[PDB]
Amino acid sequence: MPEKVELVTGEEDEKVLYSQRVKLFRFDAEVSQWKERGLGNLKILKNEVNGKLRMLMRREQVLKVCANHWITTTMNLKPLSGSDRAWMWLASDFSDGDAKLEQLAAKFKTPELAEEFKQKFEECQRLLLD
Amino acid sequence: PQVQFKLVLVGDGGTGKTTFVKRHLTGEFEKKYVATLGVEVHPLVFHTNRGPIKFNVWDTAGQEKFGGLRDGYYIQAQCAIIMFDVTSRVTYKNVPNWHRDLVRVCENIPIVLCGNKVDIKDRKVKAKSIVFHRKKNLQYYDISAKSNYNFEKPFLWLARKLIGDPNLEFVAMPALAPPEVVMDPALAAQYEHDLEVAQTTALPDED
Ligand SMILES: Nc1nc2c(ncn2[C@@H]2O[C@H](COP(=O)(O)OP(=O)(O)NP(=O)(O)O)[C@@H](O)[C@H]2O)c(=O)[nH]1
Ligand SMILES: [Mg+2]
Repeated sequence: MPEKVELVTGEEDEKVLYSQRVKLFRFDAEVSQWKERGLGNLKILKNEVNGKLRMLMRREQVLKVCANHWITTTMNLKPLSGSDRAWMWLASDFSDGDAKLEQLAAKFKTPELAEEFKQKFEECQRLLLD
Repeated sequence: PQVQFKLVLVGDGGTGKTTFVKRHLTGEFEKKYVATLGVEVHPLVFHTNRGPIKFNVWDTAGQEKFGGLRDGYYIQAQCAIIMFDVTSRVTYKNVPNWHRDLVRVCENIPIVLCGNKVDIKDRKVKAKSIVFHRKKNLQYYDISAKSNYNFEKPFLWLARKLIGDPNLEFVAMPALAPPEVVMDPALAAQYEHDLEVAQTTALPDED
């Protein structure tokens, strides 16, 4: 049988600045529908060696990546008309190991938690201007 | 030198086979019933403490209009999932036929039995009625593609049987650093306009 392998997370050099359970969606423009992308912890990670910031999220049970993209100053968290606890934004995502331009949205448990994320996300964006 | 396994996914039409596969692939939940025509092979990779394993899932058409020689799609199979719907007694009544057809072609392959749609309260196939797995020594699971209840267990169990390690674990997928290429502001603005409808399109979870 295959031998046991080193467990590699890709986060060994990183520090969690934020982690909150959310439901992630991805807009399918072909059919003009939001599609569930996963359920799990959406994290803001800071790489302690080079200082880079990224979004990272894995799906629960299957444990597969559903969000993996650098935070940029260009990203603009926007509300959705149908929710009081969700934001949408555009990102070049690397979940599947290939860069993909994706229209994403995340729904939080409460509006307070969504506001908390937006404040933390935009604090990070401002630090990038420095 | 990838560790692959052919997996045949069978069951009466409407039991949720394709919805189950799509859920695993993209995380989506398709609400529409578009009957599968023919056979569609989908690779599904899981990360284990012994490395990644790939299930080439053969999603089949449950309807008997497509059953003239369905045996041929079971050749070289290494495992299988039989799926039925707990809100439709007929789907469970036909499980023995699905199991019979499989073993006739593939003999001793690991096979998991899945009662899908357990999220619905009006369960027409009761838990005490489900006995066929005891009879044949199969692994059974209540699953829900809609609630994700136990929806990874069939693959975890099959992975342990096929690899021969009852302590196999599914582990976090490695998340490598994205490339330096990101959306330039102009392209980002171009897509904010093209995809503006997304801002006024309801989330499906709002249900
Ligand atoms: N409540 C609920 N509905 C489900 C679940 N899984 C599937 N469905 C619904 O069941 C319907 C049939 O699903 P589908 O995946 O097409 O079934 P199939 O087993 O592939 N059909 P066929 O063999 O003809 O191709 C869909 O309309 C889907 O929304 C589940 O876990 N819960
Ligand atoms: Mg189908």
